[PDB]
Amino acid sequence: QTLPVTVYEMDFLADLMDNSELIRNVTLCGHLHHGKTCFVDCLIEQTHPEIRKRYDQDLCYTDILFTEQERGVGIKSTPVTVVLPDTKGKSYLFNIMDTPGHVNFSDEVTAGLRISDGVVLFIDAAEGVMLNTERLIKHAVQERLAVTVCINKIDRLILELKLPPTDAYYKLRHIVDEVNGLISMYSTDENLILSPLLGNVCFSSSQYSICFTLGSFAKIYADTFGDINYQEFAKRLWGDIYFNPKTRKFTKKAPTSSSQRSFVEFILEPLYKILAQVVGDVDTSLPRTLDELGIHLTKEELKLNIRPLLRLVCKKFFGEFTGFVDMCVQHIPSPKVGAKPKIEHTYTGGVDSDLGEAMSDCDPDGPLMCHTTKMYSTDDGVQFHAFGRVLSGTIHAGQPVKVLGENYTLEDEEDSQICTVGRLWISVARYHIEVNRVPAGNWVLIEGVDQPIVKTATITEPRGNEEAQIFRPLKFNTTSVIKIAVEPVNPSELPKMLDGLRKVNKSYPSLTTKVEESGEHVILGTGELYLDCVMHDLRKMYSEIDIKVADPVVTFCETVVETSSLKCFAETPNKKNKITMIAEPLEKGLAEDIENEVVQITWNRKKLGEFFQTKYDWDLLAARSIWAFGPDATGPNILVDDTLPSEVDKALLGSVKDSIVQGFQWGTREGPLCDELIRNVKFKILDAVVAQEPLHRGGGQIIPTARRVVYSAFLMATPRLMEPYYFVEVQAPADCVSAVYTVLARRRGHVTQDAPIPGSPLYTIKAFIPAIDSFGFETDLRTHTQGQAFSLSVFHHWQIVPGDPLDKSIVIRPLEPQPAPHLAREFMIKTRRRKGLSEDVSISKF
Amino acid sequence: EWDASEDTSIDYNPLYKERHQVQLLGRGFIAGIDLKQQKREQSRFYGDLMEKRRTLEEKEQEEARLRKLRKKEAKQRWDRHWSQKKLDEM
Amino acid sequence: FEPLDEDWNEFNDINKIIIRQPIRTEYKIAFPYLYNNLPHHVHLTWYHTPNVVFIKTEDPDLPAFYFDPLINPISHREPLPDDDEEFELPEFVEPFLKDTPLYTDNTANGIALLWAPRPFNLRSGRTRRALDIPLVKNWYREHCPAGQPVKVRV
Ligand SMILES: Nc1nc2c(ncn2[C@@H]2O[C@H](COP(=O)(O)OP(=O)(O)OP(=O)(O)O)[C@@H](O)[C@H]2O)c(=O)[nH]1
Ligand SMILES: [Mg+2]
Repeated sequence: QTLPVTVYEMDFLADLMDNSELIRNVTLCGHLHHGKTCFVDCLIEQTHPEIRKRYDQDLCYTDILFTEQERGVGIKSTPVTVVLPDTKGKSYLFNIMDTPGHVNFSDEVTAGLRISDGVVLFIDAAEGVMLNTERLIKHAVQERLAVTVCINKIDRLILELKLPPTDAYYKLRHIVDEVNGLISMYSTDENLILSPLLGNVCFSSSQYSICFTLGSFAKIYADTFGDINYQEFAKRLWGDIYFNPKTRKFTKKAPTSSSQRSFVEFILEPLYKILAQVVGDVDTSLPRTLDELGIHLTKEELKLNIRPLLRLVCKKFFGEFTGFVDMCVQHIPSPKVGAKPKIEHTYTGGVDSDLGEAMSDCDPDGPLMCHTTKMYSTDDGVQFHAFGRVLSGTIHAGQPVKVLGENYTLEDEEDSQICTVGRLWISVARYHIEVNRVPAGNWVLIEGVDQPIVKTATITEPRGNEEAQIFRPLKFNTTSVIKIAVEPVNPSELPKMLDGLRKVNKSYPSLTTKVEESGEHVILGTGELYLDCVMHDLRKMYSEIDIKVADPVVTFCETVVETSSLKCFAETPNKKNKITMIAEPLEKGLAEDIENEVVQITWNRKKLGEFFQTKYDWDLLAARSIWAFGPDATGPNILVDDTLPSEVDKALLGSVKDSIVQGFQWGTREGPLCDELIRNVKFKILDAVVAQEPLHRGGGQIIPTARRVVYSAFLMATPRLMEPYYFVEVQAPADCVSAVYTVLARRRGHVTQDAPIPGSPLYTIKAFIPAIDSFGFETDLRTHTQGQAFSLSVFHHWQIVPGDPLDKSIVIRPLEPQPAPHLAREFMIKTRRRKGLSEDVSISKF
Repeated sequence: EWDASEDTSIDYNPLYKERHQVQLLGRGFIAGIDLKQQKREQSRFYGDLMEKRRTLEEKEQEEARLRKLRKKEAKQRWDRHWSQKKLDEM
Repeated sequence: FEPLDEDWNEFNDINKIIIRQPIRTEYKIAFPYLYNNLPHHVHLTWYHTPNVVFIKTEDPDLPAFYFDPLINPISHREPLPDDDEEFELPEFVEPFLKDTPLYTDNTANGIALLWAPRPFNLRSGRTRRALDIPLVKNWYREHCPAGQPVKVRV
């Protein structure tokens, strides 16, 4: 096959994959537009001689979509496989995943962190820590990966702010201290202290090809002057340490009052002087500076403009990017060493099983275990390619494989299929290298298994490997709340759209497509630009037809506030057995403790009940007697047995509990108000008259009966609705902040925090907004503030809608924004009208 | 002439009639419109931020720079109208 | 511009639509595929550029690199080894470019020309014939100033 010219032979990359110690699986991430794809462009320019940046435009070598070019933002996470040298000269194999930094594509990072071991967080030196950086530190700690931080855009400390040197050092120290604080907030490990002395923090500027740690610039000193232990010299270039020119030593006390720090004196001021002599003094004193530093240029190279000449001078000076390689090797484990917490975290069935011990060593032969998370489309869009990593064994082209889905269990054996591998590639950004075998520890692109794959898949052997279980599904960082409804324009072309509706369900990890009972096709999303990309990809790549889209709405939920006035009893239609229930709301903060896995089922009753009676001061009787949580084992509800073994024989009650939990878990989804999920409610079992004969204890009698019991207990205890609230961070100049306060005044919001950015003339506004009011919010700010203020919004929480959703005395005029007491009634009636229920529900319905 | 019915931006929005134009750190200027008139029509907010955050010697530095600018303006004007000038200097 | 009648369905039911805030045309233009029926020949606009934080210099007697107090003040407060393990550099070891000063007279002007419009950010190019240089294009390209009459806006 044909390939571009590369500084290393491809047979070297083919032979280097067989050693699992010389590989690093690294995910680059960060906030929106802090220099990820440009750093990847610099790495591609380092590895390829024939690929160079244009003089006026950014390259974006790993931005291959047309939407990514027209919008100017990253959309899909893209892999690349390169070979890079370190400082000492040893070649290493890197699998680098570029994830998009926008918040609504945070699901593209979670699919990237499932198949990697280390995180490289890019932070803008001018803006500092922002919203998505704070979210990705949490999402990288909770997924148990090692974290390194690279500070990009330091030239903005030079050419834009024009900042004094020790103040820029103070800015960098404040950024690193904020990183250490956000690490120490979430991590339980006290050995995660980030400092540039440990080789853990690297400094960079992506636009002019600058990348250095302390060790690489000490290596530059050792290559310039000679006879210097650079690894010892790099241990004293950060912190309050001073060079004393009398004794030629590094002392912590001040030699003079005007003595600069060592990082300012040796590292930062030569960078200032290089940029100053290139930018300001190109005509008079630039040849003396370039003759002192040892860099020679052509006369045709000296006639360029200021920016390509500065990029060329910094590229000839700093050279290859060895400090990034040193950091990603020192602080990110190999896939042989770091396999054990990956198997402990992601493999269902535990690491203590037989297959977990086999996958814990990264054995390149034996049981073939692969885990595919990403699905890529072709140029034609008629078929997909799977993309994952090889946990164990060696995958081969033409080998029959067994695809296992997310619904597979050893008991069922339903979600499984036998397929044939067509081709195998290793992925570079704009081309793919075809191979015939991939060993363990690498990333792999598989052709011919795309048909049973929906979100993720597990590849095993057909014969043998009988105790293979699937890996965990992707636990996303947010919950999609935006509902949109779609229809085709021509109703005869409905099976065409239903093709594309199951194709964009494969390439998008957090997308949720469903069909309502009224026949409406509902797509769930997290924001406006996300569903914009959904519609673009859907139409232009999978439909080629016109599709009508409705007005977007948010997803509502159901709750209670008060305790029900009367005991709710109901019998089965066999008229032998009766269930009675009182419904109450939960305490403040327990819902989130269930959602964040602080409280869990399957514990052996001790520690579980002990948590309830220790923290929330629950009665010991209740604390021992919890049967179930929410619609999921992790959902924010509780079911409490409040029978007594003296009042009803609990030995007979313990046989019907298995049907009552099915009743509860099928009755807590699609509640009686507008067929939605309940939040924040506990259900408490009073009188139960249990049938004696086994044929009267059937589930078909009692599960809709317990469903009706839950519904009656919910309707009696003053039911209310809940809406999602977004967290909003606004980056604005010093006068537009009052305009932001003016704009947020009409969308039922409130501003919580207004904080000045240290080291920058911008402010940050942190506020909450209703998600139903957040349609067109960004356009309102960027139009009213002349495009200066910018804002991003993520899902934060749920709160109760004001108003009564059961007040039939309230009349609703159509086509009018209603005030605050009319809100819950309007929302409830319009959602019932949309989903296709009756125009009202009564108190005595169930 | 162009008719008034061809006009756009006739929108009854509180956000769009008062579009809240920028002044750009009290340093940027709209081109062509008179610079003294632009310094008169400013919000007069960033001047307070200056006189709060400048150094105590920098108020004297700002006053000395304004005195040098007024000296340059007095050297420039020394282009009056003939109703306030004499005969030997005309 | 000149242009380049729908029945009541189950889909456009206004009893299903929550009218909370009025949807405008710039919402359709910024996001062309979310709120539009039949979006035929739209073009995808640019999303966002990072905020250029370049601050202009008003006094030539100030140094070129100076803490201009529009910038907010930084609030003030590691494995440091001991002084006893004495590391000593050779005598000819110096920091880079210590003979050159930090800033010259052409430094601030060189930084200010980096953010100049076209062609003032250049230093080399070709000539253009004099009738191909519009001098008014930015003025009606930017926006309308406030307080202008009707016919000037038209
Ligand atoms: N001043 C300066 N600008 C930079 C630097 N690196 C990148 N930029 C610019 O910032 C803008 C965004 O860079 P990208 O690399 O596209 O940002 P990004 O991180 O890929 O954004 P995502 O798509 O979220 O990944 C471009 O105009 C870059 O040229 C840098 O070192 N200095
Ligand atoms: Mg990017």
